[PDB]
Amino acid sequence: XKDGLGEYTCTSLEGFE
Amino acid sequence: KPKLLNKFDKTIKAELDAAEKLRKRGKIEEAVNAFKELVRKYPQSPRARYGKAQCEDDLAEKRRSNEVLRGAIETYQEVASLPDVPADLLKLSLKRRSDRQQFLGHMRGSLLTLQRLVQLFPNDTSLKNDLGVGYLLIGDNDNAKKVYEEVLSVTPNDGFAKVHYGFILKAQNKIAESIPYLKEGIESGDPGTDDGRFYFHLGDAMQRVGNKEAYKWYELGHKRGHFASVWQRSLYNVNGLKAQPWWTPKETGYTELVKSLERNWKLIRDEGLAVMDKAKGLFLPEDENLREKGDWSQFTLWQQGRRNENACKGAPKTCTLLEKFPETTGCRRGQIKYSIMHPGTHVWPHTGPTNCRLRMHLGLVIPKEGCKIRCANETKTWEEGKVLIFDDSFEHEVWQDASSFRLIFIVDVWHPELTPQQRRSLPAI
Ligand SMILES: O=C(O)CNC(=O)C(=O)O
Ligand SMILES: [Mn+2]
Repeated sequence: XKDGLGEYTCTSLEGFE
Repeated sequence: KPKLLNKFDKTIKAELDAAEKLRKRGKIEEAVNAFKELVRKYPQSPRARYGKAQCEDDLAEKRRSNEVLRGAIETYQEVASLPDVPADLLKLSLKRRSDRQQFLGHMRGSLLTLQRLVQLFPNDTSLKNDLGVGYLLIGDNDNAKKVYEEVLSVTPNDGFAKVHYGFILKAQNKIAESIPYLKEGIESGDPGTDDGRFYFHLGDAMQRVGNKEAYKWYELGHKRGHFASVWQRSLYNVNGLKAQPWWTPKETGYTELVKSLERNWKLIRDEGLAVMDKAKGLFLPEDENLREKGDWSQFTLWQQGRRNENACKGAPKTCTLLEKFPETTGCRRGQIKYSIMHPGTHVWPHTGPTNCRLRMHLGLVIPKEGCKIRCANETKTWEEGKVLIFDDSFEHEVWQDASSFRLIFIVDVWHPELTPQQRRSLPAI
């Protein structure tokens, strides 16, 4: 997330972009 | 070996192998034209359809095209609609569909795919494990939890389901309850359990409860390549960046930003205070389960390099001031936010997601005593009108034991050693 690391994924995937 | 040919396909196995041999040989263009002809001659063929989709898949990788890949994703589904499709071929086609759907960021789509898979193969535990991940990737920890509970009621010693169950538990603040699943799940060595997320949250869970064996797991996580060190436990990292808990303004090279924050600090304060007085609703309670106790809120001007326009209408001169500094407004892995903490607040030792940012704190209202911040092995205090700079990918801890409220301004910057291309390419956090 923002201040910590409590979510499974933080980034978004966009194929090959 | 898998059984991918129904009796109908066995009557054309020769043409099928010829097309597949082209693709396996690497001649993708003419292999696509082969399977396209085969789908043309035999629209009812599941193998011809699957080979078409694999070739489209291979073509997308070659051309690096998402659009081509979305074609393959639709073709993988058509395989499922054709007559008398072998189970192995069906599972293989819908799994690759889901995998490619995730690759493109179509997580809702991958979810529907995984849901259909689970119904077609209710005894396949792996498809349930994959379904749970589908729910996690969307943020639906409730349905995800149910899935892994339904897995462990059948296969209770599956480590993959254990670590994911414990992760969901700690996310829900079930600290003590998550430790065994996370621990046992890592101790199994199952595929998918060697994930830095579980080492991270296992150890942190132990810390909160007092189990001093936590750093034994942090060290292990460092041995397996998850953490750059036992103290710097971020997971979204660019390797090679200078790593130290506390920086000086000169060390960052962002000296004009530091000067501008310190020289205009009263302006930054007053606009923050005005939002507190006339719009407390813009200050949001900390919602990452980082507090042991107390009141902690944050008013965010920038996130992921996006300017929050309504927030900046409440602190307009501060936002204008900051626009001259893309090193922070363009930092798509940090924020710009005011942060207020009231007396009686202890913040758990925690770490940020990424080592690609450095964190400036500008003191705005600092009670004479009671407030301090630890990063790694150094504890410091804030000063009104002064900037501190630490790397929040290192473990850090905060106490507010004062008589009145404490306000700071938090300004994240790109790690100075990051190149301009990395500052434009790294995915946002
Ligand atoms: O804002 C505060 O009082 C505490 N700050 C943090 O934990 C941080 O900036 O990473
Ligand atoms: Mn923090």
